[PDB]
Amino acid sequence: IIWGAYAQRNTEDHPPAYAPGYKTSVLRSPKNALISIAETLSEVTAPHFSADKFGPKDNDLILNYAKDGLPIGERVIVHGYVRDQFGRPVKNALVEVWQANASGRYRHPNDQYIGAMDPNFGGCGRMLTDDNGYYVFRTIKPGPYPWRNRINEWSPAHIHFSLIADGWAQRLISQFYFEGDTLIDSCPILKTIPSEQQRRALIALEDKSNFIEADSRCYRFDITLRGRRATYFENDLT
Amino acid sequence: IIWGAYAQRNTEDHPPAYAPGYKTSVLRSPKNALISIAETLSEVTAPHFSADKFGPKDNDLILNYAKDGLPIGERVIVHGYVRDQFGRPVKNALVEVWQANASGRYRHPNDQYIGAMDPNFGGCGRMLTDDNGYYVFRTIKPGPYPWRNRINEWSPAHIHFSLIADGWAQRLISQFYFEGDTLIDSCPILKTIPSEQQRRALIALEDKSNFIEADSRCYRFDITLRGRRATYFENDLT
Amino acid sequence: IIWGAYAQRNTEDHPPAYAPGYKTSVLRSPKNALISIAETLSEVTAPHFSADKFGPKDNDLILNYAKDGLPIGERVIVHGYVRDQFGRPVKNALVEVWQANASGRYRHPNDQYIGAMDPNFGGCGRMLTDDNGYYVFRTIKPGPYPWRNRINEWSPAHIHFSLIADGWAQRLISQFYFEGDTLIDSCPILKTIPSEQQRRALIALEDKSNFIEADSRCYRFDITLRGRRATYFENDLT
Amino acid sequence: IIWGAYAQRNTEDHPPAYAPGYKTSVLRSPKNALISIAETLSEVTAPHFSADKFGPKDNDLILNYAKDGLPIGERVIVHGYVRDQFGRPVKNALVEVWQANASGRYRHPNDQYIGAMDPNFGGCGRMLTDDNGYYVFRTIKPGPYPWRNRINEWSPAHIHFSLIADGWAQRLISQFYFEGDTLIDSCPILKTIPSEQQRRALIALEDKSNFIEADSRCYRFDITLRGRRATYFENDLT
Amino acid sequence: ELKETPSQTGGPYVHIGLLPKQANIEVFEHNLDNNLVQDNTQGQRIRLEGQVFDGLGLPLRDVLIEIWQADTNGVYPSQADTQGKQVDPNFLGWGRTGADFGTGFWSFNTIKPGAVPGRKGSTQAPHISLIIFARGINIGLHTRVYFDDEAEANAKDPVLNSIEWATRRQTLVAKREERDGEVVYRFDIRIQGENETVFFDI
Amino acid sequence: ELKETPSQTGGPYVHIGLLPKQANIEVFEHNLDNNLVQDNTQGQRIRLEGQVFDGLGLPLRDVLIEIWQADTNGVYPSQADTQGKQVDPNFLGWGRTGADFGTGFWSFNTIKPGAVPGRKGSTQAPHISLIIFARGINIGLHTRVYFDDEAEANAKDPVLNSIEWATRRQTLVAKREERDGEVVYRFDIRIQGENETVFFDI
Amino acid sequence: ELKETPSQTGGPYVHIGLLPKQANIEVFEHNLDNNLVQDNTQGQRIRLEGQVFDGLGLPLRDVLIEIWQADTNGVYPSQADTQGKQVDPNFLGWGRTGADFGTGFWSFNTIKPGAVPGRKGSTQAPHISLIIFARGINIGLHTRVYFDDEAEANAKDPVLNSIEWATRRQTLVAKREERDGEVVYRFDIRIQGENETVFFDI
Amino acid sequence: ELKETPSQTGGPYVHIGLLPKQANIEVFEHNLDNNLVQDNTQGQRIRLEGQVFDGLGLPLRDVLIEIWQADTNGVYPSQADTQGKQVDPNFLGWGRTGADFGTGFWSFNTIKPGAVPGRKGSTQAPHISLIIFARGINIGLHTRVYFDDEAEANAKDPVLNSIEWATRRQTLVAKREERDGEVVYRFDIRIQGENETVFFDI
Ligand SMILES: O=[N+]([O-])c1ccc(O)c(O)c1
Ligand SMILES: O=[N+]([O-])c1ccc(O)c(O)c1
Ligand SMILES: O=[N+]([O-])c1ccc(O)c(O)c1
Ligand SMILES: O=[N+]([O-])c1ccc(O)c(O)c1
Ligand SMILES: [Fe+3]
Ligand SMILES: [Fe+3]
Ligand SMILES: [Fe+3]
Ligand SMILES: [Fe+3]
Repeated sequence: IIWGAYAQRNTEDHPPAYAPGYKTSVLRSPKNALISIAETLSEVTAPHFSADKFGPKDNDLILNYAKDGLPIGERVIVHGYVRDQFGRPVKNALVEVWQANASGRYRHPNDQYIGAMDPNFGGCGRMLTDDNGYYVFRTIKPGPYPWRNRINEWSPAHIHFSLIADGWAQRLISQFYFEGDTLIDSCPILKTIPSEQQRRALIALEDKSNFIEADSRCYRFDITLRGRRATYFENDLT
Repeated sequence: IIWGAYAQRNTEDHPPAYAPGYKTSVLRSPKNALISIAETLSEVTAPHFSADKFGPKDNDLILNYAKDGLPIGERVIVHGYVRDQFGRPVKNALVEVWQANASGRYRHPNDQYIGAMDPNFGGCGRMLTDDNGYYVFRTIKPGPYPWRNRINEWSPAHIHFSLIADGWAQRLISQFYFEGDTLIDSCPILKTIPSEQQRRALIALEDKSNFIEADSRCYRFDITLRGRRATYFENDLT
Repeated sequence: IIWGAYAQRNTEDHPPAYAPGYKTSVLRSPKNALISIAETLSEVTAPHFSADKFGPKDNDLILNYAKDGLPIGERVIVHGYVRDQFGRPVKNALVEVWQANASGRYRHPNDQYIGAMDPNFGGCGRMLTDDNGYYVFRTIKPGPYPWRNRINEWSPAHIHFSLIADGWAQRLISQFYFEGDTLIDSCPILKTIPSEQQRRALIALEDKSNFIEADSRCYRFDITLRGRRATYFENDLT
Repeated sequence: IIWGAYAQRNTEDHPPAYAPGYKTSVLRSPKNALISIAETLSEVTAPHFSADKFGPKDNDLILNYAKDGLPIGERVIVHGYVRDQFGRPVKNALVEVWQANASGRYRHPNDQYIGAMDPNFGGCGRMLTDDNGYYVFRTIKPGPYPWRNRINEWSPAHIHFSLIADGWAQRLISQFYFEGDTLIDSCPILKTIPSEQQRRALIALEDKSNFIEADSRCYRFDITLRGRRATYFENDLT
Repeated sequence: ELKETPSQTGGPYVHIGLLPKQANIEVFEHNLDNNLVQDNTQGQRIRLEGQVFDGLGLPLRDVLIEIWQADTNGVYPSQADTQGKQVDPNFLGWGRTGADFGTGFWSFNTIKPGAVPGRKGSTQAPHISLIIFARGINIGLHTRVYFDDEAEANAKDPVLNSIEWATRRQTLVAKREERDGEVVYRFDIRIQGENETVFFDI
Repeated sequence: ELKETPSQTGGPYVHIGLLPKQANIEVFEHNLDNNLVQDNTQGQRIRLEGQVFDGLGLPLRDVLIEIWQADTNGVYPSQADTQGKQVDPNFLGWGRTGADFGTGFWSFNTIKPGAVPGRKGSTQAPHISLIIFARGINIGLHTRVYFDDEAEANAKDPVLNSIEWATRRQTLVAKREERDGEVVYRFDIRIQGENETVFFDI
Repeated sequence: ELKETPSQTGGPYVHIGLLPKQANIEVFEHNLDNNLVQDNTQGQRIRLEGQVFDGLGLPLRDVLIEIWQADTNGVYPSQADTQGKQVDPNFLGWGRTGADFGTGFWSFNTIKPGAVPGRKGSTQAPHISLIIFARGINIGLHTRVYFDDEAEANAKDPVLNSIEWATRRQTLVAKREERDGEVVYRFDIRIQGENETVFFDI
Repeated sequence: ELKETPSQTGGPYVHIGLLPKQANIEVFEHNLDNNLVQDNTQGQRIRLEGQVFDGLGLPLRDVLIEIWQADTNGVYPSQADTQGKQVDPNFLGWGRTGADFGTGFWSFNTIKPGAVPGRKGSTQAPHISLIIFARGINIGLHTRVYFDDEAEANAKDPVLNSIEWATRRQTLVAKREERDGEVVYRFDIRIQGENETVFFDI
């Protein structure tokens, strides 16, 4: 198999850069249209990270920052699969996540919300997907975060995530929500996504058969990245 | 009958000037709104072209550029009627058309697509509508054209057309497509039109009873221009 | 696994031999019913062809007959999978295809249609499916072909295909069409198939994510052959 | 306007020749398919009849055979328009009609039904359509006719008609029925027509606004013949 | 667009409307018939006759036949004829007849037509267009009658040459005979079975 | 009632159909062009030229322009003109041109039009109606060209006076120059940005 | 479960894809043909020939035929053959040919196959499996060719004995002839009518 | 087929997950950073620095930047690189940094990349691929950094030559400076407004 370029990003499946309901995008969006280019080696390659550098608790947000006791909040496991758009597993991709604590408070110098800080919770983790594209991490369910877009804006509980996989063209940052959160229907950031089915693609589902008795609940969340086409005739990449 | 002004153009029935999905419109659209004016003789008059100047093959794209043989491709006749919005026939209007060849290749210095050029095909024609508003031309069905808007953009097979009729206010350029082409649902140029029923107005229909056995298929396509109102009281045009 | 016979051909899923709307079948169809037999080694074996004998351009109808330039017409890739009725891949099967050029003209001594011949196009190709049952070829999209059944009969654009696979009982010849072609609803040959869902099984689908920018479109078309049952008790084949 | 050939007859809109439910067609239908030909002057010409030869009562079946009094039965006027498939009027076409009397008895040496003969009724008439394609005749509504197909077969009330118009290709004989007759759903002759909408095309409609008080009812029945295509490029007819 | 009105059989009593004199109905002063020769008609007079047989080889005794043809110079007496030639003024070009109720024999008195232009500059061999209507026949059957003494023109005829089964071409050729100095062409039609007559969709 | 057919951009290859000679296609004997002056045309000859700029201030090198205007006495060569005056018989009143592919410059050879009646007894200042088509432009853009040496008539022009932002009126006034005894009017069009040219919905 | 892809006729131009040399297309270096005998092939050489006739008794001049058979010892050159015997290594077992466009004659050069095991311990008589494709034929027609000099094995053949109308068995037996020391088996196929060839659903 | 997961902004606290040390979170032993130069890394060392400005001309003080580049010989340290050359073994090719919360300044310590093959036999000019994430940015913005001392290679670069508005090409060229014998390339990014930086859909 000789690989050709990644399939074109479907711009209709993503938010536009300029989205007035999300106020900070007004001054931070280009006025010119993006210039599309044909891909070269630059766009189809990406770095490789080795699991050797990762610590044992890097995917355990319940314990990786714990000092005198356990963080306060709902114990939950999140797992799923990362695949490309043609359904192939994405192997050894770097997944990084970050979130607020159970109060909806972020451990960040610029967050001043009164929701309480939890001395035993940090809010960041990372992992590499395995050969089946599977990933799993454990954490505390974050609380919803109030912020100033309109003055009483509240985002639904969410976990931010970033992926670095096989091609630079696949580079992606997004966030997922938890099934049933009523705030999902009002969030101006989620509403930058044009279509209803894509907004639904960011909702992690309750996975009841994977709950651990008297311990933790579990949510299922799969991620889809762009995929490369195979070449059978001319190979113009190079 | 004393004619008054043309009815106002319904802006909701046409694409907006600024349409970000069609990238080149971003820098080529006015930022100010159009200034509407009341019509004068300038807007309700238009030139007159005489059929005497037209060659015998001007409406025959199969033969008008043929040198050593016939062009390669699907033989098709396109006909229909040009009427104004009140249903009156538009008589002796100038219709000019242009299109790509059967490969989706245009005979133009700036087209570099690899689809092959056809030495026996030019791709342009013209005709005047008759007293019933009827027009007819014959051509080769064009192939779809790939272009760079997003990198893998493909337009459906189409024939571009221009009309110069009775009033300068009626001046119009557009393009029609062929019934059933799957690319119609994805074209970002066709999608600048806001409404579904107007997008459908650009689709030429298969006209099976007008096919010519062992020769050519046939498509039916009618065009509607703005129409003038009759005046029965004051005539302020002058 | 000990293989038994192929499952019986479902006669209701295929056209009948006598089909009066397709006139030439009237004198070329048996009047007696087919005699069904129980299978023997004769029916479950088939020849083997080696890829070694195939040329590099045998599956490239764009280049395999090209002399002074490229053929005129729409560049398209067609690919898909050949499977048996139990969903198993059909490996190393011989697929042969033939079609008209972009004018709907066949390179055959008996075709006299006026649609133009293309000196750089032949119209035949072949390939062997791989171990996953996958096949891929590139060609020019054929134009619809007018013929004499009723005098103004027109067949939709199509590519004829033949398969020789693992068992003689699987021997099959058919043709596929392209999604959206309006002529599909009128073809008397396609109408010999009794059911609507089987007529739909011959339509190749537009595969937009596999288009090659500024080069070729792509269609997906899968083929299903008869499949063998496994035996777990008596083996009467021999 | 230079006329080309008539549009092809749509065989799916007519009964097949072989129709076993109508028993006499079994030995009187060709076993070979019809051979379609391209039209010549022979097929597009037809004779011309002059109104001068027609008598004053030729379209009045109530009076044209009356000797000692008026025929017994329901006084009805039938009128309508004859048009071609493109909607153009068919001018000066010869329409001939024949039917049974009010008992369902035909004035024919071979009819032996016991329904009574009416000495003042003949059952035949003729007329030429005018320049708008309009025709009108007056008659007695016929009674349903029992006949031997299955032993208890009954045809709905009907009037047979024949047209000779502009081209020999248009030659047609058929029959129409009267709105509401319950026997229409059981007639094996009407059932040779494949589609429901075509069977409905033979039903004359009650035209209440054209009834003549204390005199006659009125039925509306339009007839559509094949139509010729116009030619704008080559004229191969000759 | 509209669909053509569907055809239906003429039935066994088609004589009432199209040949009333055969059904013994005297209602019209002028009756259409099978004699296409008027006193001043130009051309050689011929008689065309035969029978029509069903699938059991029996004659149809209720069949109605019409013919349409050009004059002696191959010009049709129709406004649709575009040759720009003058047609014989004493020639309708059409006639209608019914088979005899006892024998099934039918005939026409007409003249031998001249050759008519075919498509794209071709020339057709002399022929008469014929249509058959009857009980059991759902749609009138079209055929052509060519003449066995026009061997040379028949061999080059575009329509005959378009019948790919060559052995079937012979069913469209009538046989010339001379009965008392009268020229007769016998054309039997076989609707079904062996030697079935070619029928056209025109 | 019917809806007007929707507009679509002409695209980058509009020359094929409207200016084939610019696309190097010789297919017509008579080709529509940018020269409205015939040998016997009445009036003062002028040249109209300029460039069309996009939002980055760059010239459009694929734009197509047409103009429509009255003759020297302000009469349109159109049956719809109701003045009851005789129009110059050697004047089409319309022309078409394309910007040069390398520089973006366009021009027309025409004559200065006479004043045309406005609505309700008014008089319009001399002007040329112009329309622009090109890739990126979804609907042809209408504008007018007035002349800087007709200050007095411009000040009383009904259309210019109907633009409520007075500073924008100046974008419709072309500047007169004399190049070797030839009178030239320079009219640059700015589609977007500062000094954006007024466009009309007519 | 899936349904088998439906069959469609090969049409009159099937030569383009399956016998390009017959359509005058030289595109492949190696072309599949009707010669199953290689230099070292074992067995007695024979020629198989005949014509295929339609319902009017006329030969099909556009028919395409393929055969599939075992080697001289009754072993198929297929991985699906389970006899556990070594097959002739210089034998493909299959061939393809087309009838001549003018005469309708077809032929193959092959060898007489050995007897192949039948079901449940039976032995089949020597035979060749043949399939026919052509315009007018919606699904390839399967038949078998047996040899008239294998009377004894034919009488005990399970497939022939499964045809309940015994008179039809004879249509599957080809006739041996000797043309100049060459052994020829003539097998004519009759698609419809009297002596119609038995076709199998396999 | 599946649709790509939709993008969402990283938000103002993206440092927590991608640069925890900047958010004052010590949780990992090994932290990804902005230093791509290891002790044995080959090539000339350079520093890349600048700020990112919004539409009011103010620096973004919460932006996160990543770069991806080839080694000194133009080989990517990725299994997807098909050049068949050995890549520098002490080079990750990627780095990440955040703008300073007070000044908005960002920087990377890396090496100048070698030229990488372009499509169809072409050669691209040396460049670094860069992506920007931040509150207000819904989808990471891709751009490239070229070097002003590679004038000759830049003029022939396929990607730069594919930007049709030539004046915009200059926004992708960083300016070389020498600070104490250290080579520095200054690349300021302007998201919106005048001199807006070209962004690519890759
Ligand atoms: O404005 N903020 O600070 C926000 C708003 C929403 C978020 O999800 C977030 O992490 C930060
Ligand atoms: O970008 N182009 O070159 C294009 C795109 C679409 C068209 O229909 C066309 O004629 C040209
Ligand atoms: O009648 N022919 O020649 C035909 C009709 C349909 C076909 O698809 C074809 O390949 C040939
Ligand atoms: O069998 N017949 O005598 C019939 C049957 C139906 C009829 O409409 C008819 O006129 C005669
Ligand atoms: Fe957040
Ligand atoms: Fe186009
Ligand atoms: Fe075909
Ligand atoms: Fe009747």
